[PDB]
Amino acid sequence: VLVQDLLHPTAASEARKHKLKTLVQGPRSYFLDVKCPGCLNITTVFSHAQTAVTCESCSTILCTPTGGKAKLSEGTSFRRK
Amino acid sequence: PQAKILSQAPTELELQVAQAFVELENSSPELKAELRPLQFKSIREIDVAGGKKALAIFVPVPSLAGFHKVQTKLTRELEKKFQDRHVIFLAERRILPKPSRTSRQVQKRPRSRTLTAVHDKILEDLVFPTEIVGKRVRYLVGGNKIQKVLLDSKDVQQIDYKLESFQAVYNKLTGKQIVFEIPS
Amino acid sequence: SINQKLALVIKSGKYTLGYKSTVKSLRQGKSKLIIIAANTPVLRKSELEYYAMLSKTKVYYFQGGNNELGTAVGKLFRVGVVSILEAGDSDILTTLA
Amino acid sequence: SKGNAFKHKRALVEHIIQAKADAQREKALNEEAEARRLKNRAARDRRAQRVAEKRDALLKEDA
Amino acid sequence: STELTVQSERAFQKQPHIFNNPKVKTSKRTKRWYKNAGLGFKTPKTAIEGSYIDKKCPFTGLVSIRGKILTGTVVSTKMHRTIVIRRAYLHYIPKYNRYEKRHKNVPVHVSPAFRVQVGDIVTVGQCRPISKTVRFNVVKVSAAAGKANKQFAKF
Amino acid sequence: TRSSVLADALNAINNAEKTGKRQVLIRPSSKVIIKFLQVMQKHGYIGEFEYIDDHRSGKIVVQLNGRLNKCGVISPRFNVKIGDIEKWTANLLPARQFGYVILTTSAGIMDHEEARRKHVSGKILGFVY
Amino acid sequence: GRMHSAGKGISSSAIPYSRNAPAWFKLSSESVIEQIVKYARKGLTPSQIGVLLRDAHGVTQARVITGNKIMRILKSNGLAPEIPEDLYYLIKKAVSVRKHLERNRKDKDAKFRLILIESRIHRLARYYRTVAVLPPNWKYESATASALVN
Ligand SMILES: [Mg+2]
Ligand SMILES: [Mg+2]
Ligand SMILES: [Mg+2]
Repeated sequence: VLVQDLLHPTAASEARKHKLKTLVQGPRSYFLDVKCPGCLNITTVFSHAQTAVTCESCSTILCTPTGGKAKLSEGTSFRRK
Repeated sequence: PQAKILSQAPTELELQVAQAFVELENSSPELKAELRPLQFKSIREIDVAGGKKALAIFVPVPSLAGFHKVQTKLTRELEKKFQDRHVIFLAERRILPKPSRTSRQVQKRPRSRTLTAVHDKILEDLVFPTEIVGKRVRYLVGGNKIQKVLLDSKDVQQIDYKLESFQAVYNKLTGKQIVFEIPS
Repeated sequence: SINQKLALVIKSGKYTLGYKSTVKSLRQGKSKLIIIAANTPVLRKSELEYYAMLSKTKVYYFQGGNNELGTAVGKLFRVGVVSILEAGDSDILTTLA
Repeated sequence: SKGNAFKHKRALVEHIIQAKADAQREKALNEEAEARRLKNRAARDRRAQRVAEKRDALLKEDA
Repeated sequence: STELTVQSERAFQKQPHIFNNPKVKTSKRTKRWYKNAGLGFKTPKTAIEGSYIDKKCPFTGLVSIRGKILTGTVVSTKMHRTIVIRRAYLHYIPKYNRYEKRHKNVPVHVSPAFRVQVGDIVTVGQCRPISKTVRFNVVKVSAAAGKANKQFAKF
Repeated sequence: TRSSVLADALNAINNAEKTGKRQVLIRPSSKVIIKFLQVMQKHGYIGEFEYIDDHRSGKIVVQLNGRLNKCGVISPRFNVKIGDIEKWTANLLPARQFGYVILTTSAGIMDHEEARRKHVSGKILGFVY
Repeated sequence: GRMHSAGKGISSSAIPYSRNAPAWFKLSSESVIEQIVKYARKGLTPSQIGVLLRDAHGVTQARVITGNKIMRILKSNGLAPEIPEDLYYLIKKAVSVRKHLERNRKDKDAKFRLILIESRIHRLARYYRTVAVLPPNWKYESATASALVN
């Protein structure tokens, strides 16, 4: 194209790009506040948690490890950050 | 009372700020263990190009954590009673010169005492409440060097009016040009 | 799994190695768990089992001989039976294995 | 000694005296280092950080 | 070197022409001669209060340091009172405008006032021919830290 | 592996000039790259250049005015004496009138003509014309 | 990339640009520190402690929350191991392969892989002796090497 603004790319372009290949690299992962069904305790959970995170009440599963993002256990409620 | 919170004798002007502190402490629910043992070092006066003046407060380095918890309330109250002023909090960070080849060996200079790190630390404490999300340096074709600071749009309402005063103080304490910009 | 729990109790807990110390610990009631190697003689195995039945202490059967048991407890001499006097930070007692 | 290179009784005696001198010197400097770190740091951190470092720093000069 | 059989030889080891008078009893029991070699090399305290003789020592012996002052890395301490130092340097080859690593092994006489190990950086000074191959004496050693403190067993 | 970050930067600029682009990204933006670009900026061979500060090593976007023919490095950084500067300028530069051999010297990083005025010499970094 | 393979995958973690983070974290820095020690009492490696803090807690990085890194905290608290973690896991892998090779003579692929693992072991141990983490004359014995991993 021979003329473009490398300092101000469109936000859609950076969203499509790889996490390491943006102008400043950064994680596309996040953290979650999960509401377990049994009680109303808050356990912070990583998006790519890669382990069966547990609370103190529902001590079986709060999320399920996968190849990517963790799979929350199908009965919980969550909010970002 | 005044000499308790001031930690220096000269000059007149900061004694009013010390007088401001001892009279704003009539907020006993928050004064206990969050406002009393917190004393500063000195006040610097810098003229903003826009027609106003800037108040710089020099803080002991292991006291910053106290000031940051109460900075937002202390700033707004001090500015209210001291209209036509913009007040900031700057840590007193010692800068050691870079050792020369012929120079003799003092103890190894830590990275916190380098001029680059202190100036970046000056900038972080200058714009305290909002987090810096990116720095740019524009090397102008004429040989100039303008640094650009990006700010996360959250809480920028507390620093909109102080952006020009931020540039005036940083240019005063470093001799380096700087601009601000808030992505949204 | 088992070898890490054995590693943690050696670094952080109390133990004794060998047949004469294990029997003495079982006789004194001071043992919580005994681990027996695979190639332990059956007369010794049946006798260490029988003291542990009287002591009412759990017995774990180590899949591996005295050479593997000695290696698993950080030693380089052959160890036939290990008794755990008390665990440290290891969950070897709490875990079902 | 089961190996070679102790040619006779005198050669082994000299080796023992040399080994005793080297081991004692290594043991002396190791205890000297150990007594230095305990005396000058462990005890100093116990007392020269609590009893009087909170006396001349910010409290009594606050008057 | 205040110990380990100073008189371990067939000849009585002594500093020449230093007379220990047995009539007058000075409160030192041994008259010890020494000097400073010059060129800003401090005489070590081990040479001051030691009991060794070492006629080839630059502080207590009969040899004088004059000429070239070099610096090398100790690579061998197996001889008695003699070491080998490695002097590395780059040799410029004009045709390729580049350098090549080169080295020389220099045998050096070490005084018992010094304790050198393999790997110590040592400063040597030129003297008269000590032996067939030795023309240098140790005058300064640079064993300061060694970085071995972290190389020990932990609790 | 990345042996010379300066060679990586100048190669990116050369490929951008040949393709006719007016901008180029540079990673990882050493001090030598900044110092080399400032000599280019001083003599008009490039325009603006900005430094993206990620906390790793930085990135650079250079504005290209199309006036640059070639900018290479001389690896290894040979030792250059005062008498040898003219020999290097004869070999690398197209004409005696323009172009610059860039040197790293204890007086600073500078072009070959500034090295003559200050009567300093050191190691060669590259060239520009 | 890939010291001992033809792979060129990137597969890294892009850590945030912020060094003070993330302003929703409310746990104390000290609270994280004795949580690090608590996991270290449990026998977990510094990598495992960092993973657990990231998942169960909201500790994005111990360095951007506490004053310094996890292994530094363990060494400061006196819980550093005899050998570093990555070297330990390499010797553990080499012990597994050598144990497999004893029963499988004809596994020449395993023999090739063991040389690659022991090349990484000797390279890493040489660095640790150089940076003085490991004592001088420390050597991976390859015969009694299973003693130091069990
Ligand atoms: Mg490869
Ligand atoms: Mg290779
Ligand atoms: Mg790659």
